[PDB]
Amino acid sequence: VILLKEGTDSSQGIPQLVSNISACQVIAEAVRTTLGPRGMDKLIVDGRGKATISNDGATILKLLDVVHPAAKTLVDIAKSQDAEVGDGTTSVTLLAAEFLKQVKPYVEEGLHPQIIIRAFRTATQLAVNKIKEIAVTVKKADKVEQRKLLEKCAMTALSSKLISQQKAFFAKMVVDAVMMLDDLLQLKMIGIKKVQGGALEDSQLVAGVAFKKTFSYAGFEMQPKKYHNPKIALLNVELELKAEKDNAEIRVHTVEDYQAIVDAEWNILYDKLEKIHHSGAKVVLSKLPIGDVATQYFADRDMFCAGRVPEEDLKRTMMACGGSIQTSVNALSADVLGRCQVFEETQIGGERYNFFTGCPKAKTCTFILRGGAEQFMEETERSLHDAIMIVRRAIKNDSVVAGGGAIEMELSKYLRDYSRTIPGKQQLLIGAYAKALEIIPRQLCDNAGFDATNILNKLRARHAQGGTWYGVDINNEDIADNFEAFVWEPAMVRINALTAASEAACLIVSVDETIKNPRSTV
Amino acid sequence: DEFNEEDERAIEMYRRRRLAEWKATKLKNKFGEVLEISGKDYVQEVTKAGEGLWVILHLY
Amino acid sequence: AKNLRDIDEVSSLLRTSIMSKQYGNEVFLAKLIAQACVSIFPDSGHFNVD
Amino acid sequence: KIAILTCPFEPPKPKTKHKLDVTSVEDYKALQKYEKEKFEEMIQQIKETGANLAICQWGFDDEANHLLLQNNLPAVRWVGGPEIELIAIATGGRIVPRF
Repeated sequence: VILLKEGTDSSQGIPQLVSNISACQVIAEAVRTTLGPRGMDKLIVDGRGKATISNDGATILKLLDVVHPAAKTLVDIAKSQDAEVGDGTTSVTLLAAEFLKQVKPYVEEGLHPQIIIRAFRTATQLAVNKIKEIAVTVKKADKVEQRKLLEKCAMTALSSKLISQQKAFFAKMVVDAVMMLDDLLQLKMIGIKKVQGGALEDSQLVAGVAFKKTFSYAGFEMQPKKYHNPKIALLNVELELKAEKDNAEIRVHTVEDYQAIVDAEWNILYDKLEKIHHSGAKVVLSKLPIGDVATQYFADRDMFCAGRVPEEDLKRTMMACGGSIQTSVNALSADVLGRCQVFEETQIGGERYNFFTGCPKAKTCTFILRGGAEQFMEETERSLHDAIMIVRRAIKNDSVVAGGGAIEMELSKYLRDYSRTIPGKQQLLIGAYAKALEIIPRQLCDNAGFDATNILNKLRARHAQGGTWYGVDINNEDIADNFEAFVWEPAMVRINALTAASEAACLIVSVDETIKNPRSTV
Repeated sequence: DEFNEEDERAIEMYRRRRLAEWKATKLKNKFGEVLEISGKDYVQEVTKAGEGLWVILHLY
Repeated sequence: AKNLRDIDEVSSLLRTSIMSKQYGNEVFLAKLIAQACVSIFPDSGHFNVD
Repeated sequence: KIAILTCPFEPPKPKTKHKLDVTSVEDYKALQKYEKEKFEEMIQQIKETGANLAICQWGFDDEANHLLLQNNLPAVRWVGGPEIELIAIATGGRIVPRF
């Protein structure tokens, strides 16, 4: 009798881990060129035809699926980094991949997971401490320099992303956009309206809040489309002919009672209207639909009404305008009412967007970006989201590190020169770690088709005993202190990178064998 | 005429599932009289009629 | 086993069960588990793993 | 001279489930009187306010049709929403929701 159920199998020992390392390299090479200012972009197609185009590595890895364990580990680590930082995901996936590649041949001869895991963990610890100790910072606490370096880090983020002609333009845009936000830094108070047509340069920042005008019945277009200081009431109440609680029943006996009841329903409606009108507000917004009678009344009363508004829209309305959400009208007073100095139903690219500005309070913003492709606008919006993430993390800890591969060569040099005191196979394996730590600038150079060997040689010579912060320019194709080129990115990215890299290395090197069920559950 | 032994584990479990089923089915018995709504509201029930509830829209 | 109440004793004892996992770090998990268990144990007459 | 209405010409029914208990032939005659006076008061209201043309968004019944006819007051019905909205815009008048 078969010991286990029929259909299973298992690979073991060196062959299993060799296959795993091979899978790691195969999945790694799929994004070999994305990162870098000169990045070259990829596409995917699904069975629904919703083709998606992106150069941010983590999103790319989600766009792809595997069944291999190691590659699944890689893609989930990419998920973790993206949720953690949102930049350099390409860098972390790549780097772990070449560590595993560099260690591959070591399995064929005498070597055990113990020493390699200990070396990986201790090196990761020491290098994270290095990250903390030599991370650059403003250390100035003045808002001018703070804002300047926020924009510099934003363009650093764009120093490997798609757009490169609007770096400072969009950096200042997003920095201001977040500086009209509170200390909560809520991720729901950032309106996004992708607009067809219009140049990429025409993307803008609404100081107040704008949104889309939802469908409305007849009786519109008599309302005044302009006011110079309206007052806003934020509702969540229905202005439509509705039964009381959907279960009410009416039991009368004569036509007079019938007429009294129907006129009474009308009186309820018109009394709510009277409360609203006499309240003094000039506009009303709500999730709930507005009956045509109310719209005709407000047009007759020169007042604007709108319903069926999505919640997040109303949330932004409260958070910026300064009003308060209402489910009831009976206790409407001044403190509940919002207030702004500008209302207008403007036209932005063949659409009808309701614009509310002139609010002295402003704790939320709604981006209005212009372009000609849903996919390219989506990619730009994704990069905007990435920039939001990077600045939101960095705004807490205003300490960063220079991009352009300078810091990676710094840490590689540190590990190398220190990896001459450590003993034995630990020393050799740590040297392999350090050698694997020398690819990302090389990959940037070869992305642009440059002689990366020569570039790395010269920058290593310059890093050895001739100063630090030397990065690789691509428009100049040379080496110099490109830290003063202000390509600076946060260091918690580096720490998280090392954490995930050590995690992955020790995980996959701990792999020894796997049994595969016949997977009848399909 | 149905009892030989009661294990009180799966059979009380059967009562529990049965009572959940019964409450779920009897919480929906709300109708039984065909009703005459007007054409003015018609847009509001051709569309806002609840999702997951069949509508037999009789015209005559 | 003496008390099952002090923190250092909990570290020293449970670490022994811990070596079966995470060979590269021992004391950290010992601190975590010892603090949590000393906090959670009523220390009088009863316990539940839940 | 036109008035613009968004309601039909018929005794309206409330949004709530309504049950009028009838137990006497007197209530029968009350219902008959109610419907007839409702139609006649609708006509009195509209013809009294001083218009010549009526427009109905959701149509109405032929009884009110002949009431408008023999009153010699032209009328139209069953018009699309934005169509009526632009009609009111152009004429400069107002859409009265109800009588």
